[PDB]
Amino acid sequence: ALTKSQTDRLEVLLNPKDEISLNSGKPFRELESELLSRRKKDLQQIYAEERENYLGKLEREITRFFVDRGFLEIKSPILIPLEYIERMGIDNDTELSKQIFRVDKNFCLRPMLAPNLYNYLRKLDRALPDPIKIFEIGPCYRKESDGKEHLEEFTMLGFQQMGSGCTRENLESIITDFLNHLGIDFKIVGDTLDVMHGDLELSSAGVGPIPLDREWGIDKPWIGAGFGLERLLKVKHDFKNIKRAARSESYYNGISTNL
Amino acid sequence: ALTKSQTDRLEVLLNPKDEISLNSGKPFRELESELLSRRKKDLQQIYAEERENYLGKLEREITRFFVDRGFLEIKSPILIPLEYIERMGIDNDTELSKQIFRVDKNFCLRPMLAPNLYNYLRKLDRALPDPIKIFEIGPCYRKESDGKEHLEEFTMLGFQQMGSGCTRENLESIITDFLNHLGIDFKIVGDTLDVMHGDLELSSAGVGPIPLDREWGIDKPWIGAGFGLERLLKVKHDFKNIKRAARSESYYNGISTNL
Ligand SMILES: Nc1ncnc2c1ncn2[C@@H]1O[C@H](COP(=O)(O)OP(=O)(O)NP(=O)(O)O)[C@@H](O)[C@H]1O
Ligand SMILES: Nc1ncnc2c1ncn2[C@@H]1O[C@H](COP(=O)(O)OP(=O)(O)NP(=O)(O)O)[C@@H](O)[C@H]1O
Ligand SMILES: N[C@@H](Cc1cccc2ccccc12)C(=O)O
Ligand SMILES: N[C@@H](Cc1cccc2ccccc12)C(=O)O
Ligand SMILES: [Mg+2]
Ligand SMILES: [Mg+2]
Ligand SMILES: [Mg+2]
Ligand SMILES: [Mg+2]
Repeated sequence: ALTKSQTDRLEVLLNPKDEISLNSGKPFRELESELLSRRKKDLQQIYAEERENYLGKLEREITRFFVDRGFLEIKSPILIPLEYIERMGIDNDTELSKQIFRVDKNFCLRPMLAPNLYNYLRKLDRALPDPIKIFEIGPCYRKESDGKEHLEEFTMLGFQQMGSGCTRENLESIITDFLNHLGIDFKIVGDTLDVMHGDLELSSAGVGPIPLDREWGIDKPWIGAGFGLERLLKVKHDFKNIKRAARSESYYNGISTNL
Repeated sequence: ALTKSQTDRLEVLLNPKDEISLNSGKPFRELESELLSRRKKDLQQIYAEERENYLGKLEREITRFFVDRGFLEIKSPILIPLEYIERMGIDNDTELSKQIFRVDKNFCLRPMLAPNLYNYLRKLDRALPDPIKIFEIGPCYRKESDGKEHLEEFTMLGFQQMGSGCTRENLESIITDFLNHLGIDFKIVGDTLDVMHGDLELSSAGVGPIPLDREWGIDKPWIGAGFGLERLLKVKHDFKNIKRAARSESYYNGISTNL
């Protein structure tokens, strides 16, 4: 019989597509030698044929999608003024207030894209025609309890349209086309709405105006949504734990690097 | 005559390609109205035609280049254990020790890619054939004095080859092909070498083995280099200050967003 520790080790080495039964009575040392061999070949094939990282590749695919549909690609600071958090209505009452990674006296690691997108919408509205369509992909940081669905360092897609066409129907049509294009199953439940894969939250979307808009100098209708890229990789690759999709030293494209 | 403040305002609005003389005796309010109009049209053209961000686009171009030449694309944590810094030989004697953004008791924002690349080289050497070729693009953080060439939040390309072919000639050939492919003028001065554009440092490269390798479990020859992506955009777009190339709310593709 295998120990819990030995099975822990075997499951790090196991890929969702693997047809191997741990429970069959073969010895740990041999099961481990089989899986070690498969995982080295998986890396060898990636290195020989494609060489692209899942997270980077997904970011590039999402980028082409939104560029093609008319959204301006934004890259804004990751390290943001701590006052952007209070101005988002997060002031020691919300769960998120205690999730902030603080950096100096006045800065933090952004936990969300909304502040920077707000600022870009206000600024670009003096220069661009209606409607204004922007999106950003990049790192976000939140302290979390260990979870199968949570990382402290993750990657968020955020997009926002401001002006005409900001209806809930249009927002659902963007979400629907976007996830059908990546091959990710979902249902939309709900102005605020959530995009869910079973009990896993893929995204939270919203329809404005809302009263928070005036703190940021926004007085137009808008629609938007945020998606976590690692949750999407988790679903499309059927990973059991989101840390196989994360920026990490322990996993490459969901294959363990401790061989 | 224009005030220093009025010329400051005019130069934020001025693009390197602009053929405008501030010194000609026309009034601030009119010079500003001309430049405001040009800068809005620049944004309108980007929004109508391409919609890609300079930093993101450069990252994708560098990615294709290195993937095509056989380097595995890495995305590793940005928030790293503070002990990686001491293990890099930075222990309160180097300039870099005081440039570290510390996050908790035990973590920091990475100022460099070398620790994570080291760890990937050691790990992948059990699985991949010789030579091992990897690269990473992503955020790095250093506290800096205000400068025309320094950002506190920048983007670094790092690449490393381990094993056979790790000669200084091969390393120069990668650097040379890489910068000729992006259209960036340089000279290599020097095993440690620097890639310079005038007095601006584009990159620092190195040839191993070096004694530091054994702390990281490396005992093979290697070659590598690090490049700052914003320094490259600065040179190729002839920006005067690197903050036009940075992830920012003040500039989009080097065009001011305060119109
Ligand atoms: N810690 C995290 N790790 C990975 N993805 C995350 C994390 N937090 C949020 N996301 C993703 O970012 C999206 C938008 O953020 P948001 O709706 O504010 O998250 P959330 O409400 O905290 N979801 P959750 O914390 O799981 O109940 C979410 O729908 C997730 O897909
Ligand atoms: N603060 C910064 N802002 C932008 N790019 C940077 C910064 N620091 C380093 N880089 C880039 O990263 C490359 C590799 O890092 P490194 O050689 O350690 O920098 P460095 O020695 O501090 N250069 P410098 O500080 O300007 O004298 C450099 O050659 C630069 O192109
Ligand atoms: N709330 C997340 C996701 C997000 C990004 C941008 C716009 C959003 C609009 C509605 C709901 C979520 C949105 C964030 O602030 O990053
Ligand atoms: N020293 C920088 C640039 C760099 C990255 C990777 C490998 C390197 C090798 C030699 C010199 C610099 C290298 C860093 O640690 O990120
Ligand atoms: Mg949460
Ligand atoms: Mg939510
Ligand atoms: Mg320096
Ligand atoms: Mg240097």
